Amino acid sequence: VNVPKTRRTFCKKCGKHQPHKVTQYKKGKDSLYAQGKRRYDRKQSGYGGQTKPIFRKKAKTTKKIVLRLECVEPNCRSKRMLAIKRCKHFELGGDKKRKGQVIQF
Amino acid sequence: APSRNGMVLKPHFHKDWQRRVATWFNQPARKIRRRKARQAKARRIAPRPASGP
Amino acid sequence: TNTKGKRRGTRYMFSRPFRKHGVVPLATYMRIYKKGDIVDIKGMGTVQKGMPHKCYHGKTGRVYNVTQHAVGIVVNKQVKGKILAKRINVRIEHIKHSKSRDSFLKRVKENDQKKKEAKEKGTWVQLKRQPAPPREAHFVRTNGKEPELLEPIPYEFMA
Amino acid sequence: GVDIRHNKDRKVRRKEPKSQDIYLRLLVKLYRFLARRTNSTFNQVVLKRLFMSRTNRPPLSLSRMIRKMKLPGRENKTAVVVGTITDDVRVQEVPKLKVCALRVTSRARSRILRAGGKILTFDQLALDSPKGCGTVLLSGPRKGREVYRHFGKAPGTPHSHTKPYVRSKGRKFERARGRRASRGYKN
RNA sequence: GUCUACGGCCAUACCACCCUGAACGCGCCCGAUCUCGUCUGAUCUCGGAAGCUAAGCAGGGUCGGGCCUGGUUAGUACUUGGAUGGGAGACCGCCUGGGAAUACCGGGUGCUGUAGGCUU
RNA sequence: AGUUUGACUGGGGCGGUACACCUGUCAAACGGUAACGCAGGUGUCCUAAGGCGAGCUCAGGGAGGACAGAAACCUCCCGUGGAGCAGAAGGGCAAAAGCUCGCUUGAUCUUGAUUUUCAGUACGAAUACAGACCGUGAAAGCGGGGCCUCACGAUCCUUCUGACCUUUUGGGUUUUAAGCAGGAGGUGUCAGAAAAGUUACCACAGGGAUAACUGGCUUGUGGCGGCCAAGCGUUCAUAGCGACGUCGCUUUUUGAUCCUUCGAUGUCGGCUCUUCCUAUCAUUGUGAAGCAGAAUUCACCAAGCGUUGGAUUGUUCACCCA
RNA sequence: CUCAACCUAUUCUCAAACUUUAAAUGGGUAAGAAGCCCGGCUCGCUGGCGUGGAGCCGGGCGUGGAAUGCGAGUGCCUAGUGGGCCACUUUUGGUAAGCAGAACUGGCGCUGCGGGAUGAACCGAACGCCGGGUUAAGGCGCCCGAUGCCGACGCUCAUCA
RNA sequence: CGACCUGGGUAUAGGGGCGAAAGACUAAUCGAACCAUCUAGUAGCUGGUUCCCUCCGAAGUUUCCCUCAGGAUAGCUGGC
RNA sequence: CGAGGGCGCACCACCGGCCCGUCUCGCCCGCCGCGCCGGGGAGGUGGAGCACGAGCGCACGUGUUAGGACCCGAAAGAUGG
Ligand SMILES: [K+]
Ligand SMILES: [K+]
Ligand SMILES: [K+]
Ligand SMILES: [K+]
Ligand SMILES: [K+]
Ligand SMILES: [K+]
Ligand SMILES: [K+]
Ligand SMILES: [K+]
Ligand SMILES: [K+]
Ligand SMILES: [K+]
Ligand SMILES: [K+]
Ligand SMILES: [K+]
Ligand SMILES: [K+]
Ligand SMILES: [K+]
Ligand SMILES: [K+]
Ligand SMILES: [K+]
Ligand SMILES: [K+]
Ligand SMILES: [K+]
Ligand SMILES: [K+]
Ligand SMILES: [K+]
Ligand SMILES: [K+]
Ligand SMILES: [Mg+2]
Ligand SMILES: [Mg+2]
Ligand SMILES: [Mg+2]
Ligand SMILES: [Mg+2]
Ligand SMILES: [Mg+2]
Ligand SMILES: [Mg+2]
Ligand SMILES: [Mg+2]
Ligand SMILES: [Mg+2]
Ligand SMILES: [Mg+2]
Ligand SMILES: [Mg+2]
Ligand SMILES: [Mg+2]
Ligand SMILES: [Mg+2]
Ligand SMILES: [Mg+2]
Ligand SMILES: [Mg+2]
Ligand SMILES: [Mg+2]
Ligand SMILES: [Mg+2]
Ligand SMILES: [Mg+2]
Ligand SMILES: [Mg+2]
Ligand SMILES: [Mg+2]
Ligand SMILES: [Mg+2]
Ligand SMILES: [Mg+2]
Ligand SMILES: [Mg+2]
Ligand SMILES: [Mg+2]
Ligand SMILES: [Mg+2]
Ligand SMILES: [Mg+2]
Ligand SMILES: [Mg+2]
Ligand SMILES: [Mg+2]
Ligand SMILES: [Mg+2]
Ligand SMILES: [Mg+2]
Ligand SMILES: [Mg+2]
Ligand SMILES: [Mg+2]
Ligand SMILES: [Mg+2]
Ligand SMILES: [Mg+2]
Ligand SMILES: [Mg+2]
Ligand SMILES: [Mg+2]
Ligand SMILES: [Mg+2]
Ligand SMILES: [Mg+2]
Ligand SMILES: [Zn+2]
Repeated sequence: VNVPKTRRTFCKKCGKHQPHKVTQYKKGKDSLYAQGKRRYDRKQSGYGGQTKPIFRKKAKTTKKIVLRLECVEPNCRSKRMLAIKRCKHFELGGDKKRKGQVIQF
Repeated sequence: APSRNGMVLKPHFHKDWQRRVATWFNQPARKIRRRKARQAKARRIAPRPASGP
Repeated sequence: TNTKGKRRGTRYMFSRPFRKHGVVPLATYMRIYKKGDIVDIKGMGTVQKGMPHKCYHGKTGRVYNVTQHAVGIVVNKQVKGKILAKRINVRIEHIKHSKSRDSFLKRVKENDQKKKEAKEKGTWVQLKRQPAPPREAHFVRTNGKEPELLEPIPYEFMA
Repeated sequence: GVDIRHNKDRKVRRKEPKSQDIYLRLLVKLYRFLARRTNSTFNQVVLKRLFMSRTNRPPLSLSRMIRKMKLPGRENKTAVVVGTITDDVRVQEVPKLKVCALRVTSRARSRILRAGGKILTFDQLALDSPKGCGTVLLSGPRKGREVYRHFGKAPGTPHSHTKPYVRSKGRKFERARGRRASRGYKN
């Protein structure tokens, strides 16, 4: 799919529609000091081997694309997460399509 | 198995409890024995207060 | 084995009648639906919004809520051995006033007025409707004509 | 053979008290005679309440009795309850009351008598009003019991406000999945 | 007796061809400065009033098609319930109630609401 | 060393997915309704193919017009949709829901109610509202995704976003961490374990809920008959045959099923021995012939009697010698 | 002149996944006192309007507004079960099956009894222990209760009836 | 007459030994001996489950489950 | 006996009201700390709440569960000899 890099949508901080700056969200890096990671590292230390399941049965081929909207109003830089449907190919601000055009031979 | 409405119960009887059971059939005898010791101690410290300091 | 799709088996039920496709007539939008009146749930297929489910088509309920475009209907549904009153939002395209309740209201107005007139002039009149009584005795006149004698016809092979 | 069903032939109802209280049995004898030999429906109701279990004879607080006695047209009437009358320490003024009860709490009894009231047992009520004339038959709150908080629809069903059975109350005890939208669902 | 504007039901109203149309009306019609749109004032928008009912439109006509409604088909097809009915079966008959659809043969060819005109 | 090595299944395995879904049908005119029933489809795609408004009319056909022809473009006429609406199918749709433009982001922020599956739990999807902030249009209005029916995912953990929010343990400041609310990272065995084989060296609990061998039902297949008679028989349907069709019988084939037996009915062949059947190879008595005789063929009554010795093969069968 | 295509009016035969038309059986609702009719009051919703709608407060109306039958309402706790099978009819796969799979009602399972010689399911009928009377379905040569009727009318000879 | 037969004494002990190799042998036990204990191991599987009368009286269906010989759930039952 | 009328238990349905969480809107009030302070309102919505208590103790029965768990039954695993 294709979505523009900018859009005018509701901003909860401003309480109104404001122009927003659209980027794709990526999962951040694991903290190593998150409580679950701390519990996991304690559980894995010593003898016993693997103490938690390891998925290894992938079935999905796509992910739900998450759009990171940032209000452009310089006092309000509040960010929101918008999720769109699953897609195989996602493009950010690509060339818009025209209708009455010759398909390149 | 759960059956209809009820309280999710978690009894702590998975640890061979029957080998460590404290019965209290000597409780009446224990109360008698401490009372004899109390009376004997009071006689030993004849004018001093029975309870102690 | 059957799918659980909301419109499975509605090929003919939600289809329009023959030569009655196209624009929805506007009198169906001008009908007035109060609270507590009885409406039949059709479910026309021209309008896909606010459609009743296939289990309410041909059912009759009572209006309990009125919105801009739809109504709230309390309609009885039987699930296995229990009948329970479902509440469904249906756009006015898929409902129409039930004439069973309209005819009975007319009869009540006749009954109450007829009782009033009877007291004013004096004597007693029958209000309840009775089941079709056995036919009374009557004379059937021959009129100087002998009844025609019928006879079963011989069999011969058609085609 | 006849075509009937026999599953409802035997009506399930108390025909006598399951208690062996000989004093209760004596006044059951008294009111069994009164119900039979009079046309008073008051005696019939009182007799069948005497059979009832303790949960079906809830205690009547003093406040509730006073409030029902204060209703218009009930002056100089006997308050009759087939059960225990209980002191309510939430009230400060006890009026004059004529009362018949199976049983009265000591503190409630002292408060009624100190206010110039009169307390009768059911044998004395028979002599006073054999047909129950001039009486107000009261009852304690029948569903004022902890069990009825747990009865009804199941707690894990939509629009049900019935108390679940939990050994403890706290943030760790049945407040997660199925109770909040963040944890799967709420309904 | 009609028409115009807005309609309700949405062919008894549609389709094809022919005839008639007084008065208002509705139109066709004339023009492109302005408003507004075009490749094109054809359409749309605007400004008009020389001409015309040719056309739209209205009414009528057609052993007209369609549509609507009857008869026939036919108490036929089918069918609720019944029998220790028939028949090797396939199926069929009867009792008890309900009961269609073509072909074929007739009749009909918009009713009407609100507001406003014309019709001696 | 420890453990695992899915399920369904006309036995299991192999094969398929009938394991989560959607359309038509089955389905017996409410709804519901099964088989490894039938015909198919799905794990996507789309800043437009979403939202408004406006203006148009589509498939196809006929008739015309330089190059131009069966199809290039232009014009008129007919055209109830016979086109198109992303995809499977069904429904729906014409100054539409289709095509082309213009402006846009309602595919946004929220709380509840309801429908569908249903236990009337959840997810998913959907309907009607209400409160904001917007888009479009002159406006009425319409829009919180796709005309409708599918296009999807719990707890735990992680990650991001939001509240000049709460907690961080004697107090205070600041990092950090924990929390509250909402998205995402996935479990397709799709209400969601983390999982390769082999055993004929095998074991246990069971199962006739379930296969292999008898019996039982069935008789497609095998085997044996019948009806019609186009033809064969030099000629001549029917001496002897019998195409195209069609009706049966049998249980000596092989399937189909899984009713009995899994705390056990000893599983092939041969040997030996008895009896039974007839759909008769021979013998007795007959009828028919394309019966001269001889031989042979068809048929009837008919199972009294007989139907053998051997080579190769475990064979049943088979084939040859006599 | 003929054979094609095409068109027109006809003609034979069809559809589980076609249809103009369209049953029988079937599904929902209504057949009143929570109703009807008079007034009045409240609203921040709606609005040209004393509007619209909803709610609330008084008052009057009983011929109790089809038939038939029946006494109803409501709560708590709860076992067993979650292998089914059979028959009429409808019905899917299969050549078919005492096969496999559905629908509806009844039954067997859980059920004895009379009849079908015999038999889980068929027909009659369901059951405390008995006497008398009468039947159902089915029978009445003999087994074996009952035709041991002067029963009625026909049909049929079978060397597999 | 030989990689010959055999007594006695020694050594190797259980996931170990020993094997001219058969998973052979290791006290009638070997694809992991024997003895005691953990241990009354677990079993959705098989078998059994003890007096009388009276009253009521089923289900093999729904949904979910590594679910298909089992449960949970609704339904059907009884009691109060 | 009695047409009518009245007070209405428990309980049921419904409409209001009150407490805590969370949203939306908005205007006031308090002071030894004038604060990034404290309190209050209206309208929705979440709660196992309030709304003149019903509990506690003891006994008995039934049901579920952990225990050898109604009784008997593995193939196995471990420790030490
Ligand atoms: K199906
Ligand atoms: K299907
Ligand atoms: K009851
Ligand atoms: K159907
Ligand atoms: K839902
Ligand atoms: K607007
Ligand atoms: K999160
Ligand atoms: K699974
Ligand atoms: K055969
Ligand atoms: K066979
Ligand atoms: K078998
Ligand atoms: K066996
Ligand atoms: K042999
Ligand atoms: K031989
Ligand atoms: K149960
Ligand atoms: K169960
Ligand atoms: K030696
Ligand atoms: K060992
Ligand atoms: K199975
Ligand atoms: K136990
Ligand atoms: K030892
Ligand atoms: Mg939509
Ligand atoms: Mg009886
Ligand atoms: Mg019974
Ligand atoms: Mg005509
Ligand atoms: Mg009939
Ligand atoms: Mg399997
Ligand atoms: Mg049906
Ligand atoms: Mg149906
Ligand atoms: Mg448009
Ligand atoms: Mg809105
Ligand atoms: Mg699952
Ligand atoms: Mg070996
Ligand atoms: Mg079997
Ligand atoms: Mg010849
Ligand atoms: Mg045996
Ligand atoms: Mg044996
Ligand atoms: Mg034997
Ligand atoms: Mg013979
Ligand atoms: Mg079982
Ligand atoms: Mg089953
Ligand atoms: Mg079957
Ligand atoms: Mg079977
Ligand atoms: Mg059984
Ligand atoms: Mg029964
Ligand atoms: Mg029986
Ligand atoms: Mg019998
Ligand atoms: Mg027989
Ligand atoms: Mg008798
Ligand atoms: Mg006999
Ligand atoms: Mg006899
Ligand atoms: Mg045991
Ligand atoms: Mg054991
Ligand atoms: Mg699972
Ligand atoms: Mg078993
Ligand atoms: Mg309330
Ligand atoms: Mg319980
Ligand atoms: Mg192990
Ligand atoms: Zn902002």
